[PDB]
Amino acid sequence: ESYYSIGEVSKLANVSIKALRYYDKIDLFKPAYVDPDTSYRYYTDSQLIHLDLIKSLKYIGTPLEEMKKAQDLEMEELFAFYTEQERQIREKLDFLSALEQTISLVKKRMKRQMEYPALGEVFVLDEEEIRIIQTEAEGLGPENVLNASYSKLKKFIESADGFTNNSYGATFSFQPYTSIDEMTYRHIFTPVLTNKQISSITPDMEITTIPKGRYACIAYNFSPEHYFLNLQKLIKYIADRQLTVVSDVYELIIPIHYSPKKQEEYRVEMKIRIL
Amino acid sequence: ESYYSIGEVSKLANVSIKALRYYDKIDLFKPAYVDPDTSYRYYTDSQLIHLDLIKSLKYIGTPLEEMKKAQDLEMEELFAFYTEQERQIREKLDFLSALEQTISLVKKRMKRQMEYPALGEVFVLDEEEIRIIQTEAEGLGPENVLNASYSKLKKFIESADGFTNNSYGATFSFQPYTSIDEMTYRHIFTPVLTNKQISSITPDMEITTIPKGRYACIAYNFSPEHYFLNLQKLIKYIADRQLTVVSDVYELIIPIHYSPKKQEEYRVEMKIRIL
DNA sequence: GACCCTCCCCTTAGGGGAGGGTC
DNA sequence: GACCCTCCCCTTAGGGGAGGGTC
Ligand SMILES: CC(=O)OCC[N+](C)(C)C
Ligand SMILES: CC(=O)OCC[N+](C)(C)C
Repeated sequence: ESYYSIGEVSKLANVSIKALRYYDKIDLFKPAYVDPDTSYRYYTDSQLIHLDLIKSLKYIGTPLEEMKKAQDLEMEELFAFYTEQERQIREKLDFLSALEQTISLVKKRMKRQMEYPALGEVFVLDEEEIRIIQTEAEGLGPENVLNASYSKLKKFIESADGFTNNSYGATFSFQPYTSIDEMTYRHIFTPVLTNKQISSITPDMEITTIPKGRYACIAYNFSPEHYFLNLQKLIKYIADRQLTVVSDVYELIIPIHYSPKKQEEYRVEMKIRIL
Repeated sequence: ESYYSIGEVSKLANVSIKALRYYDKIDLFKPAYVDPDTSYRYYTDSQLIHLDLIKSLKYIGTPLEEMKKAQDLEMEELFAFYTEQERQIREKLDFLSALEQTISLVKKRMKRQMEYPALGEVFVLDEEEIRIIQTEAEGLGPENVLNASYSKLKKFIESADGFTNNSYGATFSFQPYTSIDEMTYRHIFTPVLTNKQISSITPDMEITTIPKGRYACIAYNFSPEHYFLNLQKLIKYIADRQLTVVSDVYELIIPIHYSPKKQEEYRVEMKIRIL
């Protein structure tokens, strides 16, 4: 007996003719006979048994050369191979569900931002804690901070989270500033999203957090005239209420879009904790 | 401002020069300036912000054209995109953990086989239940059964499990046969491995099982002289003990290897239930 | 007519060269 | 010397043709 044409076989095993032809090319699964005159491929019924494995292995996802060597193994030998495949699967799963969580949180963070009570206005609210990696900003003012200034931070973040946080942060001493050049950042930082142990972290990186507590905040969209005014707004709010400050000012800058085809726009949030 | 060479940027963002050049080719991320004389690529510090997304999206796994259109979205628009990515992740996870289970079981099944008390000898043992898909074998004897005879079964199996079961089964009426040609199969079947609802199953397929209970069994490696003798061995074992049979004889044939480079060998197991 | 053939271009996201300027 | 350039071949597992026999 009983001989199948490539088509017959295709229908039979549910494998594309192109597939079979290919698996012939790579000598993974060759027809039992090839008519020398017409180059036609013809297969034996007993032969189909091999596709059982080729197909299974394909479903798992093992690459073809891999199959080519796996098909040699005797049952004992193979069992092992299968346990290997298992661990690889669990690796993926671990990675994927990590990825599931981070996103959920990226969305949670991204949402609080799209639902902020109002812009250019100062609001006081109960905040949740936010872990971050920070580093001394060596006499670095909002005047000359660079993206390049964040690179090492972004490295450790990238390794741990895998997912470069949109957010850029810096903090400074809450003072009755009168102009931007009096301002200098104390540390700069990037919120961390993950609990994977950071690998091989250097000692110039403090892992620390923006504690939970009451924050006087303000959020707006960036425009230079506006930046210092909003600051002033905050200092005023606090001054009027007599409220007592207990942290630096936290500044967070997050893009609204990443289109290089449109004018770049950013969101800014200054937070500060009170009693 | 402050201008970076492709190298500077590479080091800075941890992205390969080849990557950047490519992302330039596809107009996903182009340098701010290209020296017309030396075709050198040069980038602005403010520009790096875009790789934040490109890199994140890459980690998730979204394809490049995809990114190209995602980078246009404003925050609201994007949030949605992220929820999309989420569901896709959960799809994968579901699939993967299904795959995790099936393998564990493929291994469990494969193991009982490598640890069978002895060959060509009849053993009586307490068996666990085994679900299967079967179908009337229309006057089909062990004499002329084909692999092609199993194709539809293998289809439904493939769809549900995704993983073509190694095992081939057939059953027949327990009789004091005297020769192979008196033997005809009643049904033929393939063990099922999964609980995914079988899709659109036809009515000529019975989903049914090999019940748990006590089985007189025998297992050996295929050789024609041996096949009928082993059968006879079984009939004798039962005859001597007077034991009372309550099912067909179940025959299972499973290859020991799938190498086309070696002589094909199979394992056979005849089981039968008693009281 | 329906089924098979070989050979060619096609996709992804670059890596690793070789061959040649340019900092 | 170290850094950048363009252009070319390379990988995976085939799918979708066009152009031509052959069942
Ligand atoms: C995003 C950007 O414009 O630069 C990052 C510095 N920061 C935090 C002052 C805004
Ligand atoms: C695997 C093989 O030789 O054919 C399948 C039929 N059966 C069950 C009689 C062996």
